[PDB]
Amino acid sequence: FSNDMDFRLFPFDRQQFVLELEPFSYNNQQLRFSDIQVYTENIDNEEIDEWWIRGKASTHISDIRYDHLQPNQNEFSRITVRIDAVRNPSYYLWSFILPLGLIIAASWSVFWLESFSERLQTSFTCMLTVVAYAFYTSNILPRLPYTTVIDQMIIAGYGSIFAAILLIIFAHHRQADDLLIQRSRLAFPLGFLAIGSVLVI
Amino acid sequence: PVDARPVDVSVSIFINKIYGVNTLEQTYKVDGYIVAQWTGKPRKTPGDKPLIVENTQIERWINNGLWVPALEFINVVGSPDTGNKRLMLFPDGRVIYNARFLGSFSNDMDFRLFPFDRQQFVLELEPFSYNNQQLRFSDIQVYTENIDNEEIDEWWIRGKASTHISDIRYDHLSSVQPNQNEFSRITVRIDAVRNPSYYLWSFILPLGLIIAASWSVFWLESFSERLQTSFTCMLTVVAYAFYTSNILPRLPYTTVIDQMIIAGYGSIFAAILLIIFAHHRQANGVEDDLLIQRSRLAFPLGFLAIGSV
Amino acid sequence: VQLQESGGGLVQAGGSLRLSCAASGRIFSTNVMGWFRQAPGKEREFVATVGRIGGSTVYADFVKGRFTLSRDNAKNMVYLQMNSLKPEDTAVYYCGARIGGSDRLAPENYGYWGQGTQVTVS
Amino acid sequence: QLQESGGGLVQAGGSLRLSCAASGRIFSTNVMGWFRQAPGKEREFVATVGRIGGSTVYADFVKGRFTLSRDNAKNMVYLQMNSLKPEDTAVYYCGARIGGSDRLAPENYGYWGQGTQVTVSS
Amino acid sequence: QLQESGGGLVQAGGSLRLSCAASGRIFSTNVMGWFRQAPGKEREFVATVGRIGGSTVYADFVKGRFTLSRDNAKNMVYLQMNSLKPEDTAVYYCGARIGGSDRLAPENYGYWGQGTQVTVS
Amino acid sequence: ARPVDVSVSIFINKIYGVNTLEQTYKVDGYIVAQWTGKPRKTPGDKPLIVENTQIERWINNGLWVPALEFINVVGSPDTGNKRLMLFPDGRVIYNARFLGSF
Ligand SMILES: CCCCCCCCCCCCO[C@@H]1O[C@H](CO)[C@@H](O[C@H]2O[C@H](CO)[C@@H](O)[C@H](O)[C@H]2O)[C@H](O)[C@H]1O
Repeated sequence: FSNDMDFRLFPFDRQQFVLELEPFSYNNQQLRFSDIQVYTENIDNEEIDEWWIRGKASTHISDIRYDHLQPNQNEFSRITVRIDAVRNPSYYLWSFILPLGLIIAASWSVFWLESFSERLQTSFTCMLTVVAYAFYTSNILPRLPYTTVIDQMIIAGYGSIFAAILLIIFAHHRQADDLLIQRSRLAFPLGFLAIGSVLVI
Repeated sequence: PVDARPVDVSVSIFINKIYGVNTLEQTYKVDGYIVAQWTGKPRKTPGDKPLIVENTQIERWINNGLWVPALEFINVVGSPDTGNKRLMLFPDGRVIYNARFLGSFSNDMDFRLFPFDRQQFVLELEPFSYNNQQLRFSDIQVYTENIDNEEIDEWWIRGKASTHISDIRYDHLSSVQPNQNEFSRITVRIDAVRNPSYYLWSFILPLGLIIAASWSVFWLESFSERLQTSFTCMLTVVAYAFYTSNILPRLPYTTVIDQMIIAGYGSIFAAILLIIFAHHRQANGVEDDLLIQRSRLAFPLGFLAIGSV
Repeated sequence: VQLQESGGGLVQAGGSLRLSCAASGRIFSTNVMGWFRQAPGKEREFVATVGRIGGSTVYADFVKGRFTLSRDNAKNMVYLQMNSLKPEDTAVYYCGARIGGSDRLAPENYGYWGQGTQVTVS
Repeated sequence: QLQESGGGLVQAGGSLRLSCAASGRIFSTNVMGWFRQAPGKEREFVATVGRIGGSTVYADFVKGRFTLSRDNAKNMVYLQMNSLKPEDTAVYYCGARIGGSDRLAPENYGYWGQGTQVTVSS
Repeated sequence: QLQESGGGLVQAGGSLRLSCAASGRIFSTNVMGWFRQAPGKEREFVATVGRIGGSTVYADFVKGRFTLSRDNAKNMVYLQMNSLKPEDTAVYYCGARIGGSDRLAPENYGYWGQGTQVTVS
Repeated sequence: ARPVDVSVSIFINKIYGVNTLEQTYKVDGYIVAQWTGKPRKTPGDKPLIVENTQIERWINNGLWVPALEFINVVGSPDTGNKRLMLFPDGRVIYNARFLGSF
């Protein structure tokens, strides 16, 4: 069954699974739905299930009027069922988001190295570590035509490491002093989290 | 001794969704309904009201002499999945055929501008056995989905559905009676543009940061540092190439993203050459061409120059 | 996005009205707009909105072919031609915009409600 | 570059044989298609080769009167027109398919020639 | 922890209402089921809820004589037993399903209660 | 009694879906088979078209429609519409759409 599904807030997305039923040949002058009842599965423990069903099943009985079709014969009776569900973010928080945070955070440690050469070279290994991680994620997470929450973190990582590379070069090649601005070990994680906050609007 | 005019068939096609694009096979799935309406032989019906004949009961009416011509999808790949089907038989001879279908359709698709490509999804309809002297299409109406917000959509529809009615003349029909080798054809076209948001923010942007960062090797102080770091840059593009391949669609040609990957390889490789050249150019041992090593601006500009073409 | 309803008023049983909802702001189309109503004490209930497929329109079970939804995408408006009114139809008719989800009949999937237009049948 | 010819004035029911000469970078003649445009009206499709070998696509108004032939060696295509009518009076162009997937859509054709005038009088 | 009650002595043909109080991490009473064990015999299934809404699974000897209900408010289940016969004499236990893929399998139940004796003459 | 001469035409719309490991590929097209059978009566003594499910009815009554097998097809091909044109003089033209893995 198809429906309008929005996965942008993945892995914290909620979905409405819908069933729509209608007579194929008989309009509501010949066949009309009088009532609809829905019975679902009895759940023991939801921690093992991919989705969590929040609330009872909603139902509707409406009329669909078709322009392309005697008078009052262009209207069909329709049943609609809706099952509201919420994804289980557990797996994605521990195996995907958390390791990605330690990676981004770990990349902030380049400011604690005591040499331009060491700061700029280790940054490349950090960049390589985010790319290696983007493959691991894409190989498991679902395909979509838009970015998710995890995709934005990955982009944030790319931006952090790239920004740090520009700061490492500027500090060292602007003067001949350098080590003092490299004492931005606190200023960088805050600017990232600062931007990281305005991204959540 | 006077011939009978052709049977006119009015057609309405309802398109629910177009999805499941297979880039290599140049196919796509289409779910919808097809309605065909013509006037046949007058007949008796219960209470002289329109009669509804559904699914397998249709074949019982065919066996007893009801005429239901086969309409074939010219560009459907394989037998389409037919759901419910219906005949509405009127006393005056009118017949309305309504059926649900899901099929894989083929088309000419060019993805070289990916992810900024534009496609034309088509359905071609034609009677399987009756020529345009026996059966012709008189008109074709197309209806499509009412889109709320296309932001979450893989494809962005542009314009209303286009339609054509035309005659297909075949040169290899055994018998050769005058004007008996042409068939009526319906063509419907849906125009769409790919939503490139996901590919811009997750593929093109990081690749630009990776290639740009590779230009920082010219800011390292020792030749040994510039060379060994380039190999980390080379390894970073290879890593990205694998991440690309595993997600992008398979194609027999390079896309925009594929050319950026190639451009990063060349740049990094060209830098390895420039690094080695400057350090051995003077062929004396003190090769310290800092002037060319000061191409931290000229190398990105040389890159941007070659890419503009 | 801002919506403003209009066209209400008083009418006797069997009369007629034509409600109008003007959309102002960032809207992709009028397909996303739907009519609702709420009588005193009763929940806000769905009335009508466009269907998923072209040429189709979704109507509440109580419409019974009396109301008809129409739109002027140019003027960015939707109209609700109400005929054969009855006392039970008295309510405040709001105008919502589908904010997502796949339940056109669900008010929870609508927002940017207007101030509402009062309709009363005697 | 495309160049048409064969046009001319003719009485109702007469014939013409339009010719299109291709010069440059065209793989074969399968790409060329005949169009026409009358004063005021938009340019419309007339004929071109079909997808599968042996088939040819004609506009609904042709009604078997016109025939498309080709000479892949000389890189030319001919439109043998018969039983001409006043309604066939227009400028007949010769275009080359670029891409897309709609042999009948002028939007997917380019490299139009100057055209050739066809006039049918009574 | 689970605790049974409601057992006792009843005449052949009489009724009893067993009760099972549930305490602890139990989101719903669906996981609970009834069992019985006579001296010398193995613990045999009696009743638990069905997978799909509205269904309940009963042992083949029940034959419509027993009825499992639940009071999610008090977080409890009840086994209403009617038309009791001497064959039903046993200790009736209350268990909680702790995973597995077999509602009728004692192996998939833990947190058993002390049991409550049912005796029919 | 001489053998029946069958003239065959094959239209190939598409060749795609190569499977390298299994050494297979997909082909979509039509197969036309013409041959002359026994003379027969038809409505108005004109060429008669029989489509799909009605073909079987004719075989039961005596019509000879021999099965032509794709030697190198993998599994049953997906046969779409199929057709018989029956002439009073005995000519038969069998036409059918097919998609198969070869
Ligand atoms: C300062 C150092 C900077 C280094 C810069 C290096 C930049 C390298 C850019 C790589 C570009 C690759 O671009 C490549 O273009 C060629 C030639 O058009 C295309 O080539 C292909 O298409 C063309 C048509 O255009 C066909 O005629 C040709 O037979 C086929 O090979 C490739 O499909 C594409 O991949």
